[PDB]
Amino acid sequence: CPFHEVFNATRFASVYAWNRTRISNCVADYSVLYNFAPFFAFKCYGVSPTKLNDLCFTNVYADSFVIKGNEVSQIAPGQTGNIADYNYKLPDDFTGCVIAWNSNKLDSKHSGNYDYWYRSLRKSKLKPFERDISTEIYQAGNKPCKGKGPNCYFPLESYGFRPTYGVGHQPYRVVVLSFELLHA
Amino acid sequence: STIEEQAKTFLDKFNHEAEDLFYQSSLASWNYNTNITEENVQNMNNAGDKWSAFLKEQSTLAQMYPLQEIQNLTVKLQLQALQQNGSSVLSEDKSKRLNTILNTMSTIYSTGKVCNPDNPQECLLLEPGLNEIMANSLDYNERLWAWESWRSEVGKQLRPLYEEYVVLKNEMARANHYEDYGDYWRGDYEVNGVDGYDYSRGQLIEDVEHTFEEIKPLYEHLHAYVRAKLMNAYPSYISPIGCLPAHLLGDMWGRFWTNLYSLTVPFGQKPNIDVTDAMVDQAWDAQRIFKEAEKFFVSVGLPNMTQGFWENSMLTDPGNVQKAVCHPTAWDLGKGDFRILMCTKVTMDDFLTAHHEMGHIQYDMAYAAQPFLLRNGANEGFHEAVGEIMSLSAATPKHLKSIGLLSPDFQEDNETEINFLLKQALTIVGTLPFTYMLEKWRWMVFKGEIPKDQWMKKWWEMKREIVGVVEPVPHDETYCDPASLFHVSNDYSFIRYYTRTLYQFQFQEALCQAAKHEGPLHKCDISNSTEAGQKLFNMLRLGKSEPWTLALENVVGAKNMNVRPLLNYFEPLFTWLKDQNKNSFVGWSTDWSPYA
Ligand SMILES: *[C@@H]1O[C@H](CO)[C@@H](O[C@@H]2O[C@H](CO)[C@@H](O[C@@H]3O[C@H](CO)[C@@H](O)[C@H](O)[C@@H]3O)[C@H](O)[C@H]2NC(C)=O)[C@H](O)[C@H]1NC(C)=O
Ligand SMILES: *[C@@H]1O[C@H](CO)[C@@H](O[C@@H]2O[C@H](CO)[C@@H](O)[C@H](O)[C@H]2NC(C)=O)[C@H](O)[C@H]1NC(C)=O
Ligand SMILES: *[C@@H]1O[C@H](CO)[C@@H](O[C@@H]2O[C@H](CO)[C@@H](O)[C@H](O)[C@H]2NC(C)=O)[C@H](O)[C@H]1NC(C)=O
Ligand SMILES: *[C@@H]1O[C@H](CO)[C@@H](O[C@@H]2O[C@H](CO)[C@@H](O)[C@H](O)[C@H]2NC(C)=O)[C@H](O)[C@H]1NC(C)=O
Ligand SMILES: *[C@@H]1O[C@H](CO)[C@@H](O)[C@H](O)[C@H]1NC(C)=O
Ligand SMILES: *[C@@H]1O[C@H](CO)[C@@H](O)[C@H](O)[C@H]1NC(C)=O
Ligand SMILES: *[C@@H]1O[C@H](CO)[C@@H](O)[C@H](O)[C@H]1NC(C)=O
Ligand SMILES: *[C@@H]1O[C@H](CO)[C@@H](O)[C@H](O)[C@H]1NC(C)=O
Repeated sequence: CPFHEVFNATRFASVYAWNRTRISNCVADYSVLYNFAPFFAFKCYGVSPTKLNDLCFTNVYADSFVIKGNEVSQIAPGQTGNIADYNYKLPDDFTGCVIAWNSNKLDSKHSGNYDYWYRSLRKSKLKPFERDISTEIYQAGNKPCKGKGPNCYFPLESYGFRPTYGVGHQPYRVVVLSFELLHA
Repeated sequence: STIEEQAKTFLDKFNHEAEDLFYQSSLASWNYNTNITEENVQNMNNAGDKWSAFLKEQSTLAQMYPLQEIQNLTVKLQLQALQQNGSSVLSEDKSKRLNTILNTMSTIYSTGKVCNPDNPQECLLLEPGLNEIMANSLDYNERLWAWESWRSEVGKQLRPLYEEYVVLKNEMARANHYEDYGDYWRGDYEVNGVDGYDYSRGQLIEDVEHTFEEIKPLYEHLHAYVRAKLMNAYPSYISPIGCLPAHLLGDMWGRFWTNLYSLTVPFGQKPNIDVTDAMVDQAWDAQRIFKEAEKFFVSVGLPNMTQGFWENSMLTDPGNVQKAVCHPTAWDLGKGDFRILMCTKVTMDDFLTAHHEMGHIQYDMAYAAQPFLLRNGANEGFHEAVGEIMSLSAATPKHLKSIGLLSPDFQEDNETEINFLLKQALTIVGTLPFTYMLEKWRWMVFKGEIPKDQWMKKWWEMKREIVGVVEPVPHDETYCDPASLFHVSNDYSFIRYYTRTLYQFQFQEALCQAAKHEGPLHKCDISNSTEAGQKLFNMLRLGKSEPWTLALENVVGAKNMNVRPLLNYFEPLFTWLKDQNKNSFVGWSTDWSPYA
């Protein structure tokens, strides 16, 4: 299966607008996952990593995004933070694997890479696997909001990635493999 | 959608933007200080201006969230940090004039020079020239010449600027709802809204005075001891009953008595502990010194240094091509990027400095998880107090033997311990009356208790009463002695050094209790002993999120400043000095002066 087009890609999508690619009608091989990078984490919740090649599923989805290292712990069932609540949320009943690796050598620039955006302000919590790519101005105050202003904030913020930041603030590329079973 | 929730949203946005702009400013500053060049000057100034413009805009926006409705102390503290306008409260003309005065004083001090009598071509700068004269020359007249020349040529240029400075700063402080600028400085210690931990600004004055009185019995004996030794150095210039001449104390201002050690050595036939030769013989370099400091911190239970620290720090002198500021500093650039800027040489002093600056970096790391505006010490004196306890522990003979620099069979005795303690007393105790008297003088000047026409008259009386130092020559009101010191000409708070010193010992004693140490406190080594590390860490990680009185209680078991740990540290020295002075007068008269 085409796992290399997800793990080995020029640019990963922003976490506020994560890339969900569907893999179906194929024969998967998960040993290749260990040929792309040393990993920060390779954690499976509903499956055993060493048994991945013995299971059959009707669809597997690969959710591709970039987050901070200190935010890697949020890509898990039951977690909170700006990402678990406003960018990418997993269901509590989750079958899949969360794979994350350090990408400091590819995404950081000395001037700062500001092309990776995340959501910090939202009206309500996201539902599992819900995506929202709206750029409407968030109204924090009671007055009607017309553009940016005193209590009017742009809901997205960019991460400034620079090669000299500490590990917790370097970019990490995360791929979440969700295994779905239906019929056939 | 109440005001508190809007304030929290505002602060979250502030913290994100502030971290990005702060990081850019701190990195540009780093690049300038490690690679000095005009392009980096322009980059430093542009990032600095961007940062200042950001803070001014955010401060203006912060005025829309009154603190009266806010219940959460963390939010209230962050808003207090942003709402104060400072110099922005002044009119445009007064603000430019105040910045002009501050820049003028900095320029006059930094480039001030004096010239040798009858030799206009041979002129000395404060550094290295006059400082070298004041520290190493034993010729009474040369020391007096350097003293008077600095006070006349520089003090008389700064006096009218200090008068205008005091007026403008008091106007600013009053406009910020402070009684005077003295209260502005003392606001750093204010606690308001935490039941049982509150601390008023005025209370700081009272606590300092009480701790000073407790210290007096120790200082009076140290002073008397030094006097006797100086009598031998200057047989015709020092009265057995009077104050010491100010120019004979071993520094330009008498801030420290560390340079008098070579005259006052208790048992001069024995050496002090100096492990420089051991470090040279073992082929040590800057990298090993920092790695050993790292081992010290890891041993106590604190985290390892990051990879970025080892790759980005500048630990050695770059050389003759790339210029750098060789002034040891610990940098926290934000967003996990920690660095030390030092020009490390193989000497015991740099070994201890490495522990001091690592002591600072560990502190910066501990509170990195706090909101941006709270990433500082509990107050101005905690950061250095932590660094100093790290230096203080690293210096003990037990440590040097365990790391392998002091001979395994070296035997400590009481004469060595006394020589060590006197050196420490000259650098730690001899500076406390100076700091107290100087800060007290400025407080009385800003408050308005000392009229301008008596600024120097009162200055010298206080110096004689508190410190025991008398001017060698009279000075009229055209001089400005206090402004001859870096921390007075420039707008800095000097009380940091008195308060910090007491904290240094309060922490060290408590840690020694955690380590189950027995015997004299000055020999205490907190290596290993992970209980002491955890005890300190629990305070270090708090930053400014808690009142300093609680941050202190969490380590030493008290909610205020004390002096007992300091007196216990120097206890055998006090006893020895009392014995040495049995045939000498202890205390001083304020009527005698070299002039009369
Ligand atoms: C804190 O604990 C550490 C151990 O975790 C202590 O370090 C150990 O100190 C002993 C000496 O007391 C070292 O043993 C000696 O090693 C030299 C190596 O050349 C050998 O020639 C001697 O015969 C002896 O075996 C031991 O190696 C050393 N351990 C480590 C891991 O470095 C440390 O001394 C304790 N702190 C203090 C202040 O004592
Ligand atoms: C003050 O506000 C801060 C948030 O700015 C609160 O801290 C949060 O507390 C909850 C408690 O469940 C934690 O889950 C959050 O992770 C904390 N967030 C942060 C950013 O620290 C704090 O508890 C509030 N304090 C009071 C007294 O209301
Ligand atoms: C400096 O800070 C004070 C508060 O500490 C600001 O005070 C308020 O300013 C608004 C205008 O922006 C006035 O309407 C309020 O009456 C002021 N409140 C008080 C307590 O007087 C002040 O504005 C700031 N400085 C400047 C130059 O605006
Ligand atoms: C701190 O970092 C060091 C590397 O700088 C870690 O590795 C140890 O380094 C010492 C250096 O003398 C070696 O002797 C050890 O064998 C190394 N350990 C291992 C497991 O290989 C050290 O473990 C780190 N310590 C902490 C507390 O994080
Ligand atoms: C992945 O992202 C790229 C842009 O980076 C986009 O063109 C592509 O369609 C995305 N793929 C999926 C499956 O959404
Ligand atoms: C990833 O792609 C690069 C080219 O962009 C290639 O050189 C590398 O070998 C690929 N790695 C894997 C594991 O497929
Ligand atoms: C120092 O700054 C100059 C500025 O132009 C730059 O060219 C040079 O590479 C820098 N050197 C170092 C060692 O940072
Ligand atoms: C050190 O101890 C000896 C014990 O006999 C004593 O005579 C000597 O005076 C002591 N010296 C100091 C400096 O305390």
